[PDB]
Amino acid sequence: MNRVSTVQQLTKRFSLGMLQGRGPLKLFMALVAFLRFLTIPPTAGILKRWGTIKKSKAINVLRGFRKEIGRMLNILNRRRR
Amino acid sequence: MNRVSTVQQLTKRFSLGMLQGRGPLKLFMALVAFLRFLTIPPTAGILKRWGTIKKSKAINVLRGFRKEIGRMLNILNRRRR
Amino acid sequence: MNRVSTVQQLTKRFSLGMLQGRGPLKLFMALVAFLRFLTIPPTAGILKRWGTIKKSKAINVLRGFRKEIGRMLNILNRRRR
Amino acid sequence: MNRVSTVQQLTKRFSLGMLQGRGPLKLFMALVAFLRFLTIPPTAGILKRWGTIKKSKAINVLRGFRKEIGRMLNILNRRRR
Ligand SMILES: Nc1c(C(=O)Nc2nnc(-c3ccccc3)s2)sc2nc3c(cc12)CCCCC3
Ligand SMILES: Nc1c(C(=O)Nc2nnc(-c3ccccc3)s2)sc2nc3c(cc12)CCCCC3
Repeated sequence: MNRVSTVQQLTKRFSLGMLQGRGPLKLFMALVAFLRFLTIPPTAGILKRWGTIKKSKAINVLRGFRKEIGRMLNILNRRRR
Repeated sequence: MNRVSTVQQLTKRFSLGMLQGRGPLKLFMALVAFLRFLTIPPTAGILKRWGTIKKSKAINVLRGFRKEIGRMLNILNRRRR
Repeated sequence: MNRVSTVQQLTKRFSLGMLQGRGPLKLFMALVAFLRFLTIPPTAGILKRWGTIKKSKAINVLRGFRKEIGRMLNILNRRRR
Repeated sequence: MNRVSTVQQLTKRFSLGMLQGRGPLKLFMALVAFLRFLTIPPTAGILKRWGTIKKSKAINVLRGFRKEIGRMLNILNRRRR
């Protein structure tokens, strides 16, 4: 039903608060990964929350991210030869 | 100081055009990974660039991101809780 | 109760859609006035809606804006001598 | 073409810092007028700049804005509906 977002829909979803480390743990961890991929320093709010996340839950989320990059690599590899 | 970004600095860097698939390949790929991590549908402009991506360069970028997820697991491994 | 906004509160209120000419008539007219004050060209969406607004209602809103600039001038004049 | 702005162009021009009271006096005064038109409370940074404004320059800017409201009334006067 909803396979494509509009730019307006994404701006509605990605509020300024997430840049201060607000939001669901999965959103926060995805944003930290995004900044680290780009070597962009975190905000004070992101660094504060980075210190308080639960080790085991954060590790579980990151294993999921590692798998998802694997899925993306499978799509691109299966596209060329 | 370049250990922390201001929210102002991040809003400046992450211009609206990146939601239409504009920018350096590393920025584009980091955004695509971020959206896939969160199961957020891409925009038409993101999907068009995904479809026409230089596959070898994109694979190299994603391999680097996967190494960075490993580095994030290694940071969290050191914690007691 | 609410005499001051946070930056986050204002970003919540001022969605991307208003730059496309979406929103209450008063919001739209305030934005058109803001752009005209700065001699910034409108977007296609703003120019589209500018053509469809009701003359008498739009004029009423603008008379209110004219009065409000008068109130602001009264505050600044009463501050110096 | 400089008869229309893109939404992208406007997001570029209207940086987050202006919500903290940063920018050219004309930009600051246009934003203060816009918020007052809509009865939206200012931020602490906007209020601080309002309190310390160069009153003569600010009055000159607002007189120009009031002339522009007149020009907008003159445009709408010409319409049949
Ligand atoms: N530019 C963005 C956004 C954006 O510009 N949102 C805006 N919302 N309102 C805006 C605005 C700006 C000026 C006037 C009126 C409204 S811009 S949201 C967003 N989310 C992401 C990105 C960018 C933006 C890319 C970085 C990865 C996180 C996801
Ligand atoms: N920058 C603004 C806004 C803004 O940056 N909103 C954002 N919302 N989400 C953003 C974002 C950006 C990147 C990543 C995640 C979230 S920026 S809203 C807004 N509203 C006004 C102005 C600016 C902004 C000034 C012009 C007069 C209209 C009122």
